[PDB]
Amino acid sequence: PRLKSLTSKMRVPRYEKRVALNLDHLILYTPEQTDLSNTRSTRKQFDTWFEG
Amino acid sequence: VMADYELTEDKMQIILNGLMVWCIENGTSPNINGMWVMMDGDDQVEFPIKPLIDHAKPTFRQIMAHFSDVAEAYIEKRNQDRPYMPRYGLQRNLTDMSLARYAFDFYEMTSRTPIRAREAHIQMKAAALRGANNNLFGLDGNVGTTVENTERHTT
Amino acid sequence: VMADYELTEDKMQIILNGLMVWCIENGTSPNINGMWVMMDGDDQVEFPIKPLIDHAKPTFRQIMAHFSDVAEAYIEKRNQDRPYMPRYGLQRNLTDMSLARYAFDFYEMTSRTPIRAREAHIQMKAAALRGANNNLFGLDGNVGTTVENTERHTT
Amino acid sequence: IDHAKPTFRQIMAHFSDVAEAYIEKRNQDRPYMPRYGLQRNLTDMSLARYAF
Amino acid sequence: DFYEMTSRTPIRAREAHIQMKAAALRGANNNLFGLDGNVGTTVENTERHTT
RNA sequence: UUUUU
RNA sequence: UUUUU
RNA sequence: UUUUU
RNA sequence: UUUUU
RNA sequence: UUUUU
Repeated sequence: PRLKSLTSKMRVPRYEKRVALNLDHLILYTPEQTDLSNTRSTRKQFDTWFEG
Repeated sequence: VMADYELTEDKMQIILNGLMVWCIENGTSPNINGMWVMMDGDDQVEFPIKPLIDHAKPTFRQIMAHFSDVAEAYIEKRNQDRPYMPRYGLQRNLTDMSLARYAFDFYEMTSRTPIRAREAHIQMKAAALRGANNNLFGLDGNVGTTVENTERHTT
Repeated sequence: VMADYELTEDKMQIILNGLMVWCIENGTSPNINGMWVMMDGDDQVEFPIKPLIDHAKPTFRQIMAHFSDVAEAYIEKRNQDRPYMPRYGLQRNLTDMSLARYAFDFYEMTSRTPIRAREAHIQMKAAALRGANNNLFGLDGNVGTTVENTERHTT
Repeated sequence: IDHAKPTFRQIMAHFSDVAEAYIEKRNQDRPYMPRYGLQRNLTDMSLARYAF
Repeated sequence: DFYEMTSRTPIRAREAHIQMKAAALRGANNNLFGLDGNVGTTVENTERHTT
């Protein structure tokens, strides 16, 4: 006996009724936390400084 | 949005699933600029902001109040693996690693929920506010420092 | 739960039989996080927590008060083999190896029961409490440190 | 609202016991609590009776 | 500094373990919060300087 | 029944 | 009645 | 549950 | 009496 | 109700 975390009967928004929006294939998405923030800048900027 | 980005697809499922995350890790206000981005492996394909904001009649929190339990289970998993904590408490100095569950910018209280964490939610809510006022009005447009003269020049 | 974990089976029999044990060896309160797990041989297939708690109208003790005598006979057997004692007394310093019978977090007294152990049950109950108060309220939401001005700025 | 001479509370003061029994039932089924305390941090699930 | 009590262990030493545990603590509090980041001792003025 | 250094 | 991690 | 330098 | 979003 | 970058 085993199972998964995410579910489908959960209370979730619905455009129309049958639709479930937060598609439950997102099991694999956990990049670095700080890497996503705004407090760190972007890779493009980091490049253009390094080139200028 | 469907008019904007021209998908003809339910890939917007995946997109909005992305928007969950940048919505989480940072603040929620009209006062936003820049961009946001998620990843695909090691790539960083970016994405813009504004029309997801200028095209809702009430505010942004008042729409994202749905997406509550999905990210809840998200953080449950990826915290169970590793000691994640989000941003919003690290600026406000939470203490317990357990209580990551409700270090959001947004949430809707319900009658299925514990007693303890409510205290931190509300205290850290209001005390995280200060100074900014209702302060209704800016200033008006009709700004004539003088009145028209209504005369004539002649020699 | 049947809506949650989607079994279409009375395997939940076996599951709840599992929940007995982690329910036993550790505390009972809404203030819980993490996970729990039981085993199958040498494996440690884990399992989550919350929706078994957010979906009962009175509390968790007020539902688990049934499962009394099953674990009772359980500990009778596996103590008869070996000197088991549970956790809850080892934090509270029981003395008698015999009196493992009622070192639970929870129980319902009945009119078929001895005299002696009642004393330890109730004393170790209340004295194991201290300090935590009824302390009803937290704090309120309407927090405007000032009043709206209701004026205008002009040059 | 624009068509009552005293206020809105001063008219709805009738409808007291109907919703009272309402919440008694649908709380007896399940742990409902209303909004008005959840903003004000009630404690007892029993005392939903008067969180109006 | 650390140990896990078990049901194979004596009676006597438990006393010293727990007494010397808690009494070796003192003073330090749960004392949850530090202080917050949004620290503007004033509000923006939102005006203009001119001659 | 425990408690005998 | 609640409050036992 | 945390808090033992 | 009003004033509880 | 709004106001949490």
